[PDB]
Amino acid sequence: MKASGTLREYKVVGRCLPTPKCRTPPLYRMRIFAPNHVVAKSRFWYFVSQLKKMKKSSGEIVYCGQVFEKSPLRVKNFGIWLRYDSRSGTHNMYREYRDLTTAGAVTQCYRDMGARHRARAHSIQIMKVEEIAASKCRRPAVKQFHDSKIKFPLPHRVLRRQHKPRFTTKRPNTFF
Amino acid sequence: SGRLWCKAIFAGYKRGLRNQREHTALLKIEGVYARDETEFYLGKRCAYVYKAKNNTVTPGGKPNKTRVIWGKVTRAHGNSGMVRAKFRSNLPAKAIGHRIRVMLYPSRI
Amino acid sequence: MKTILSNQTVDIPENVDISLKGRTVIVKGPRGTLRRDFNHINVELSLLGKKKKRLRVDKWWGNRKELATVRTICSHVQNMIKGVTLGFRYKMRSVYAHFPINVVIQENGSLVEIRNFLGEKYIRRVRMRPGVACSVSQAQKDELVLEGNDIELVSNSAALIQQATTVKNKDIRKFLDGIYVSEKGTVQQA
Amino acid sequence: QVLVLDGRGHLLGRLAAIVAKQVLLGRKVVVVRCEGINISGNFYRNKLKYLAFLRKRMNTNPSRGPYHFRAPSRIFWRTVRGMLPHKTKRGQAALDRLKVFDGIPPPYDKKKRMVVPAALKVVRLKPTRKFAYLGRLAHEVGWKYQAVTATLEEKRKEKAKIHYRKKKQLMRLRKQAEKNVEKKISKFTDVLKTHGLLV
Amino acid sequence: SHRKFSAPRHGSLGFLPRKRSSRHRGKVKSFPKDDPSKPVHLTAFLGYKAGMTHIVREVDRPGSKVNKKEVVEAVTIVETPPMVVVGIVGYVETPRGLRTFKTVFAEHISDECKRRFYKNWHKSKKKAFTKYCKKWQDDAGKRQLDKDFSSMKKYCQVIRVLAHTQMRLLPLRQKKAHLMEIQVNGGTVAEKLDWARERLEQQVPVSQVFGQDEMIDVIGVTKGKGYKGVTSRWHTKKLPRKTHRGL
Amino acid sequence: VFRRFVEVGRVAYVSFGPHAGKLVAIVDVIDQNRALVDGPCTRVRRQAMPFKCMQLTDFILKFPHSARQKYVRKAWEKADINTKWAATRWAKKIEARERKAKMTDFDRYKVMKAKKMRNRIIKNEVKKLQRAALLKAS
RNA sequence: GCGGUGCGCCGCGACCGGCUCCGGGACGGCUGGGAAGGCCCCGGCGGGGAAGGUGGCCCGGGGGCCCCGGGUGUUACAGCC
RNA sequence: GCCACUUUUGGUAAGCAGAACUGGCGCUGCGGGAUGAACCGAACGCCGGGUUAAGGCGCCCGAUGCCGACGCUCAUCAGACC
RNA sequence: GCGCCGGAGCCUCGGUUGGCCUCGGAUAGCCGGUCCCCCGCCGGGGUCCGGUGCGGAGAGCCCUUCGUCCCGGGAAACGGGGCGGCCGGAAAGGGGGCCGCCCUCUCGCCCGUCACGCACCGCACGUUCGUGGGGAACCUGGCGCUAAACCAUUCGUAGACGAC
Ligand SMILES: [Mg+2]
Ligand SMILES: [Mg+2]
Ligand SMILES: [Mg+2]
Ligand SMILES: [Mg+2]
Ligand SMILES: [Mg+2]
Ligand SMILES: [Mg+2]
Ligand SMILES: [Mg+2]
Ligand SMILES: [Mg+2]
Ligand SMILES: [Mg+2]
Ligand SMILES: [Mg+2]
Ligand SMILES: [Mg+2]
Repeated sequence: MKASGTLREYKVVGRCLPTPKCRTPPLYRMRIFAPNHVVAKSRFWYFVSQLKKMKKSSGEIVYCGQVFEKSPLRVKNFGIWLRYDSRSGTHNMYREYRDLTTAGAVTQCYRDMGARHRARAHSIQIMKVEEIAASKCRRPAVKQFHDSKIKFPLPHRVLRRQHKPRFTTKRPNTFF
Repeated sequence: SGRLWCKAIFAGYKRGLRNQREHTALLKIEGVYARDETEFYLGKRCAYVYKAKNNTVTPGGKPNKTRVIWGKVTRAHGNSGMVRAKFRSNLPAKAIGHRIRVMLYPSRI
Repeated sequence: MKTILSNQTVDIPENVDISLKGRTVIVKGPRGTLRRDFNHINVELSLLGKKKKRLRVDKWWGNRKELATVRTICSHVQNMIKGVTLGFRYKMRSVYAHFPINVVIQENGSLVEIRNFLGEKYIRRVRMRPGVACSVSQAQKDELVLEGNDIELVSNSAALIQQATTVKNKDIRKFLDGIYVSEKGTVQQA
Repeated sequence: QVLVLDGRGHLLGRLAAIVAKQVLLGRKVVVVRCEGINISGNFYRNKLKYLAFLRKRMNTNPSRGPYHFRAPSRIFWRTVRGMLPHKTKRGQAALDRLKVFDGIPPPYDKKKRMVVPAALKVVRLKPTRKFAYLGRLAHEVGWKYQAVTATLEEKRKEKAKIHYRKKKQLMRLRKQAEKNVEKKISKFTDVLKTHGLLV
Repeated sequence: SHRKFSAPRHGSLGFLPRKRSSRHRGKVKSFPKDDPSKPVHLTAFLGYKAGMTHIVREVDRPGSKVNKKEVVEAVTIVETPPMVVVGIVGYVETPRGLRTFKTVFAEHISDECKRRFYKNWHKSKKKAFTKYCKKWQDDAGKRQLDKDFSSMKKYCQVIRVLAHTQMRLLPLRQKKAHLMEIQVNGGTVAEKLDWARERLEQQVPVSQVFGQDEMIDVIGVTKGKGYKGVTSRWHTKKLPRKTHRGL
Repeated sequence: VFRRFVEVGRVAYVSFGPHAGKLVAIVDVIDQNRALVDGPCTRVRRQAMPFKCMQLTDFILKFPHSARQKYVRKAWEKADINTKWAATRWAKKIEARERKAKMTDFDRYKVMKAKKMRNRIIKNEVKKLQRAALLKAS
C-alpha cells in the first residue's frame, strides 16, 4: 500500500463462496482506507486473510463502496488505534488528530506516522478510528485547541513568493 | 521609432546531461517566467542578429555588415517560462548568453 | 508539540519605572539606570497597566527549548529591578591555611591586588568590569565586599578573583586556600 | 545594464546560486559589501570548515596548491567559481562578468544596490538558528582589512545620511508643491487616479 | 617504514625562496607602529658597513658571574653620513592595503640623488626633474603644491619622507646615491607634514634618529657565496667516503 | 506587539489559492496551520483554508465558533463589511493595481500625455520653492 | 489563352490532409436513485442533552459603561447536538 | 569463463574456492547509477515531430523560479538515495 | 618626429537597442511628519498625528522620438538655449550645484484649428549607446618638447653563463 494523496474511506464487504456444507456464508464488513477501490479490495483480502480462513479465490467481494463523510463542515476530533511494525518488534498505538473528515484524519495519521516513526504504509495497520468528543481526548496537542475564545497571532510570516521579485530593492517585511 | 522586439537570451541548446541536440535552441525571454505566461510567445519569429567582417545584402536597403539567422518559437520548456526555438540553421555556441530578438509579428491576438 | 501560548508577568514596584524600547528593556530607579538587550530571544514584551505596573512577556507557538526562555526573561528582569532598587552586594571570604592572603584595593574599588597567596610572590591584579566596586569591609577579619548594580557584572567580578586565587599542581582537597564567595545578597534590605 | 547586488543579510552559497545562473545568462553582476554576507550554522562550525579548507594543501609544493583566499570578496568569488563551469571558455567569460568587492567602493556608493529575497537570512532561516558573519570569519582566518573597511563604512554611512536628508527635504517640497498646485493639476491628477496610479 | 632515529630538520623553511635578492639595499618591510603621543621622529636610517673591532667595557648586570668584570666584545662600525631629505610620500589606507597617494619632491635635488634615476649617467643629458622643478618658482606651481600638501594633510594616513645618502663623503668607488623612504612616526598628520616639509631639502644626521645604547634592527642582503651544494648550503651530513657518485 | 489576531470571527483577505482576492470570515481553528472558514456574503463556500494563504485584517465580527453560514451572513451584513472593505485603503490600492493592470493602449497613451505635464508643473513649482527657500535664507 | 516543367538567389502568405501538445465552451449518466450545504432556531410543534458555557449572577483587576480572567449553570441579550 | 536475485557446500572470512535454477557480461551500444565489463531502465539501419522508462529538477546541468502539503531534526565528527 | 586641443572619408573587432544620482537597517517590527519640549555641533530622543500586505510602492519612479506649418485656449513668465569665477570628490577622486554678462524666444510642454513632408504601391536584419574600441595613411592651425634603454668599456659588494 502507498498512501498516495488524501485517503478515502471504503466500506467493503465480502463472503466465502456458496459451498455445499454452508450454502450461504456470513457476510463480513470492513472500514478500510485506501486511495481507490482497487487497492481497497486488496487491503480487504489482506485483513480477511489475517482474520478468517478466506482468500481471493475461496471468496468474493460483494459491495465495495465509499463512505462519504457525514459532517464535513464541523471540525471534529478523531482517536485512531494503530498497530505498526518498527525496525525491532511491532507496537500498538493510540494517536489523536483534529480534522473535518475521517479519511482526512487517517491521511494525517499515515503522514504523522511516517514523519515521526518512519513507519511506512505497508507496516502501519489501522484498526479503529472513532470520532471523539472534546473531553475524552487524551492528547495535549489536540486539547490545546479546545477553546471557545481561541486567539493567537501569526508572528513570523516568512516570505513566500520569493522569486517573483528576485532582484528587488525592498527588504521584505515579516511583521503582519 | 523604438524597439519592436522582445529581449531574449540564448541560454543553451535543448540538451540532456551527456547529450545535446543542436536542432533546438532554449530561449529565456525577459519578464515571462511561468508556463501560465509563456503562451503569448508561441509561434513568434525569433532571430539571432550578428555582425560580420565582409558585407552582405540587407533587403529593403543597401548592403552592410549585419546578418541574421531566423527562427520561430515552438513550445514551452520547464516551468520557469523557458521556451524552445528552432532556427533554420543551428545556432553557433558563440551565441550562448547573447541577445536573440524575439519579434511580435506572427500575431494571434 | 508547538504550544499555542505561554506567558508570565512581572510585577513592578512603585519607586521604579521600566520602559521597553522595542525589545530592549531599560530600568530606571533609585540607584541607577541599567538596560539589557533581549534581541536574541524572539518573544513579545507588553508593558501594561497605567503607572505601567506589569511587564508581560509572552511567546506564541513555542516548543520546549524556546518556552524555556519565557521565564528566564522574567528572572533577568526581576534581578534587574532588584539591582536597581536595592543593588547587589557579594561578600566573599578570604580563607587561608598558613600564608595570610593580603588584598589591597586600588583605583577606588576597581583593581584588586592579591598578595602572599600560598606564599607566592606573583602578585595578582584583577580588574572589576565596570560598575562594580570592590571594598575591604570592617568588623570582620577577611572579607571583600563587591558592590554594584547588576549581578552579571558583580558575580563575574567575583568569579574572576575566586579563580585568580587558585591552587595549582597540588591537592585541592587539602589546600583549601583562596577567596571564595560566601554571602550573596542585597545592599539595602526590604 | 549591471546588477549591483548588496551583500548584507544574504546566505553565501544561496546568493552564489542565483548569481551563478544570472551571470551565465549574460548579466554583469557586482555583489558589493560582501563582508556582510552571513553563513548558516554557528561560527565555530563555519570556521572549522574554513580551517579544514586551509589544511587541504598540496604537499610537495604549496605554491601550486589551492589558493585559500582570505578576503570575503574572494571567498565569495571562489564559491561562485565552484558553482560555475570554469575550466571552459564560457565559465571563464562568466567569471569575467562577475565583479565582487569588500564594502562599497566609489563606483557603486552612488548607485542603488539591489537585494535578493530568495537568498536572505530573515527569509531562509528559522529565526532561532545561529548564523555566522563572513567578514568576521575572514578576519578570524587571516583577512587583514576589517578595521579599515569598517571605518570607510562609517564614513560612507555619514555621507549617505547627508544624501538621505537632502532627498527627504526634496520629497517634502514636492508634497508641499503638489498641495499648492492641486487647483491646476487636479484635472491631470484625476485621470491618473482613474487608471490606478494614485489610489 | 619510518625513520629509525629522529633528528631535527636541516635548514629553515621560513626563509625558503633561497634565491638572489631582488634588491641590493635592504628594504624595511615594516616600520614601527606609530602613536600620536610621541614627538615626530624618523623610524629608519641608512649606513654602510666598514669593519669589525674589539672593545673593552665593564659590564654591570647584577648577579652574573661577569658582574663588574671586563668582557671584550665584537663590534661593527657602520659609517653613517647624514642623509639629505629630498621628498615626501603620502599613503592612504585602503581595503586592498595601503596605496601611495601623492609623491612630492623638493626643488634642489643633488646629483648624488639624481644619479639614482639613471642606469647610465655618462650617456644621458641629465634631464631629470627639469620640467618638475619649474613648479617651485612660479605662483601657479606653488599653489598647486599647496593644493597637494592640503590633500596629503587630509587623505593620507602614513607619511614617508624620502632621503638619500651623501656619497661624496664616502670612500667608495660609486657616486650614485641610495634613496629611501623613511616613515615619520609621531603626532597627527598636520604636525607630520609640517615637520617633513620644513626639513625638506636639508640634512638629517644619525643623532636625530637614534640614540646611544638603543636596540635597533639591521636589514640588508647577506654576503653572496655563489651556486653551492647541500653540504655547503643546507649543512646536511656528508655521506661517507665509499660513496660512488660523490659524497 | 501584535494587533491582528487569528480568532473566531475575523475577516481575512485571501492571497492565493482557489479563492484569491476575496474576504473570508474565520470560523474555527482546526490545526496549528489550518482553519475552518466561510465567506458567506462573497461566495466563499464553507470550507477549510490554510493560514498561509490568508491575510488577516482589522475587522472582528462576533459569532459563535460553530455557528452556521446563516449566522455568519447575518453578522456580516449586520456589520456591513463589504462597504468598509471597499472604503478601506487596502482595497483601494488593490483596485488601483487592478486598474493599471487593466489599462489599454490608448489610455496608456492618455496617461502618459497627462503625467508628462502633471510632472512638469510640479517640477517647476519645486524649483521655484527651492529658490524661495534660498530667498528666505537670504 | 490552355497543358507540362521550372523560379538566379533570399523570403512571406493562404487553405487542405496526416501526426501531435494544449486551451475555451457545452450536454448527460451513476452513487446512500450521491454525502453535505443553501433559503422558509434566533422552517414549524413539543421533548431532551452538555460545553471548547452565551446571557445573567457573584468573586478578582485593567479601566472609563467596556475589557480581562475564575466560578455557577442550560438558551437568556450567542449559538451547537 | 566470469557476475547477480534466491537455494546451497568448505572456510572465522574474502573482490576466496565449489555447485543448482534463471538472467546477464563475454559478443553490447544507449539513458541513469559522478566515476565503473555484469547494477536500474533499455537492446541499435539514417533522420524530423511527439512521449516515456530508470533516474532526477539550488548552481555546475535539461528540469520545482510550485506563494507545494504534514512533521522530525542542531551535530565544537550533521545528513544526504539498490 | 612626438604629445595636446582646435574637418572629409577608409580598414578591422564586435556586443548592444532609454535611464533609475546612493539612508541606515529592523524582521515578535517598521516608514513618514510636526516639533509643542529638552541638550549637543541642523542633529539625538520623549510625546502626538498619519500610513503598515508596504503606495513617500522596484507590483515602483523619471523620460517619452513622426517632423513642421497657421491661429486659439490652458501652462511658463522668476523660463529655455548659448561665455567667466565660487567650491563640493580619494576606497578604484564628480562631464556636479551656485553668482552675473551682451545675446536671443514666447519656439519647446498639454489640449484644439490647419494643411504639408516619395502615399516608394502587405514583406527581413529597422530604431540607438555612436564622434564606439583598436590600425594605417590625406589634414589645416596653435601653444609645447627635442630623451632614455640595451650592447661595447669598466667595476667585483656579484658571478657557471646570462643576471647584479
Ligand atoms: Mg604532587
Ligand atoms: Mg619518529
Ligand atoms: Mg664502490
Ligand atoms: Mg565462485
Ligand atoms: Mg548473444
Ligand atoms: Mg548490455
Ligand atoms: Mg556512486
Ligand atoms: Mg529486477
Ligand atoms: Mg526524438
Ligand atoms: Mg543530476
Ligand atoms: Mg544594431
